[PDB]
Amino acid sequence: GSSSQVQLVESGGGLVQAGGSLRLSCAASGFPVNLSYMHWYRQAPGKEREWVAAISSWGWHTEYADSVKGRFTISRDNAKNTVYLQMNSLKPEDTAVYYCHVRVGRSYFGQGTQVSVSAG
Amino acid sequence: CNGLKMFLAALSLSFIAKTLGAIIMKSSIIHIERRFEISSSLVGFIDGSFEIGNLLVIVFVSYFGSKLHRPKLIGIGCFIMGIGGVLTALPHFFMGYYRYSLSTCLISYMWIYVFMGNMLRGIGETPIVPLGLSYIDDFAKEGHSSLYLGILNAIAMIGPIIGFTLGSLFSKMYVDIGYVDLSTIRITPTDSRWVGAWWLNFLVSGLFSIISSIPFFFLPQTPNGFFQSFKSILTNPLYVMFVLLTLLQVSSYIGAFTYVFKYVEQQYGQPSGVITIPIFASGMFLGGYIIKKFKLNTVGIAKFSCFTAVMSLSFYLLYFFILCENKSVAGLTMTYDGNNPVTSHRDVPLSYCNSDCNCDESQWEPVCGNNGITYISPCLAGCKSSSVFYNCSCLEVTGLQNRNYSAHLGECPRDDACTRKFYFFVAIQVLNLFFSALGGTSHVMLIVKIVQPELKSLALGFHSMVIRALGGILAPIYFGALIDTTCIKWSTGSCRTYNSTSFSRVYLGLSSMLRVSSLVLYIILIYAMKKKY
Ligand SMILES: CC(C)c1c(C(=O)Nc2ccccc2)c(-c2ccccc2)c(-c2ccc(F)cc2)n1CC[C@@H](O)C[C@@H](O)CC(=O)O
Repeated sequence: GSSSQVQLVESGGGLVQAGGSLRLSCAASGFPVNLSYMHWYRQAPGKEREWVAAISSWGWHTEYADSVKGRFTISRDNAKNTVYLQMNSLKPEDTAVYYCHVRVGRSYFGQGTQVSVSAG
Repeated sequence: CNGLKMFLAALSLSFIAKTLGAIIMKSSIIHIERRFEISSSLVGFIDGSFEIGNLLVIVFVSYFGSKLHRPKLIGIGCFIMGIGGVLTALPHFFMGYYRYSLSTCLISYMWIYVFMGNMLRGIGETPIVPLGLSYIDDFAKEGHSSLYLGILNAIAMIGPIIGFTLGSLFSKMYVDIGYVDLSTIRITPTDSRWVGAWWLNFLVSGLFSIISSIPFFFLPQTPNGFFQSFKSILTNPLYVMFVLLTLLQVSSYIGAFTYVFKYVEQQYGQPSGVITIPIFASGMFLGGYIIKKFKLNTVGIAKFSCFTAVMSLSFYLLYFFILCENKSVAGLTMTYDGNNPVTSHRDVPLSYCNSDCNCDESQWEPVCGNNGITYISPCLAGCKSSSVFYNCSCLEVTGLQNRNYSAHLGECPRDDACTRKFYFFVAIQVLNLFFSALGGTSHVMLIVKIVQPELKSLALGFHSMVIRALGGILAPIYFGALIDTTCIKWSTGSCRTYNSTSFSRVYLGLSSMLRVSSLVLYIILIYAMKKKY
């Protein structure tokens, strides 16, 4: 695994209508990320970095925020080395851009995609 | 540096490394508990992982390593200790950001890595003491190995100093140093959610062990059956007698020094080592100096160790006569009104002063009033108003109006008569520490002369197993059991207070009996040696 750093790209972000469902994806490239947790953060405009979810190295530990509980489910694929986030039964208070965090050596963040949620 | 002195320098550095690592494990375990969100049984099992890893393989490494290249195996063990420290610091590097967010009268699986490297540290502790000290004995000149052992045990006490200073310094900072701007953290180090930089402690311990690993690999081998040998060790009556003896004596040492601070708190009232460390380091080097300069043989070293333990127990017997008076506590030893003593401390009757307002009877908020009687809560002290506590009505007087308020919080200190007895206690503990260090190297130094010269490594490994197993583990367990049978107020957990006369009697008398048994085994052992030699 001769690489410079770990690059993280989000996918599946897009506009929704009412309490729909979103399919968020975080693809990592570079170093082996077999052993590292991956987190999901949100960045609402006018507010700081709020933490949303996390997944362990093998997916044995699923730890979530108290703000979104019972509807968000985080999942991992080690072979594709990609972390998914199922979102359902949403409210427009969840409208933010979602960053993907891993700390293989150094703390790494992604570009983020707009997970804008309409009112309905 | 005549070749051997380089090995003694490297072995002293490795002794500093392992004694530093032990203090880091003892110090940074609460931060691991707060960070990993693990339970008490889990964190105890991680704490005992070191004893599991050491006690599984210590006799096998000490037996099979004596015929091999000894300093290379010590360097391999030091490298495994460093890899274990680095692996213990490793789970911080890939988890992410840590997340953290007056009783008035009313009228998830990353801990395994912290486990596993600890087991590595157990193997890291494994070949240092048996294979190292034995490699001292066959090539140091006669009488000199006691001096080198005293020098090494004096030098190895630098390790706890480095561990204490680095542990306090790195616990003063935050665990996410270098990753987050420090002005964004709202909590203080005094808070219950604070986690210090434990990974920095394990990183400096692992890198110190790794740096100490290199000087072993360039040292030469010489400066210029398992059941059969283990049966030969066990069938020696002098050796099994000495091992049972040293088990009893070291168990007394460990059961004392685990609960010295609790004994001080529950006897003299002073709450829980700047001067004691020069005393210990001078005592051990003095013990090596007396053994080297006076040309003591094996019966001479046995008699010298017996003499030092006789003076240690002679000063230890003096602790019965420096007991302070029992605490005047309302609701445990006497009733709440302060007139009638109670027969037993289980299910005491309630008083008419504190019958009115219903508070928690199991709540422990220690206060004392003007009269010096300790009260267990301001609800049960009758205090209804607080700024200090005022209008306390559970203090009977014959019309003294001013003796109704001015009761501070906390266990207020005892009389000045036994405050001097506390200083006597500390001075006698300094003398006991000095004479225990003066005994010191004799426990190792008798073993290498009792056995055959080609089983000294196996003998030291088996003795180290026995001391770390039945003295290091079980002895605090039964000392805590016998001590906790004297608890007087159970918090629903550990008891807050003790029955000071009973707790003093049990804690002193168990170690006294456990010392006089080894003192009898002195006369048996020197009798056997004088019959043999
Ligand atoms: C810190 C160290 C030098 C020490 C002391 C001490 O000086 N205590 C001290 C503390 C405060 C003030 C003054 C002195 C006592 C020590 C000395 C006297 C009395 C009690 C403990 C011991 C020790 C020795 C045998 C045991 F079975 C257990 C611990 N040890 C450990 C030495 C060695 O047996 C254990 C080794 O194999 C593993 C390791 O290093 O972790």
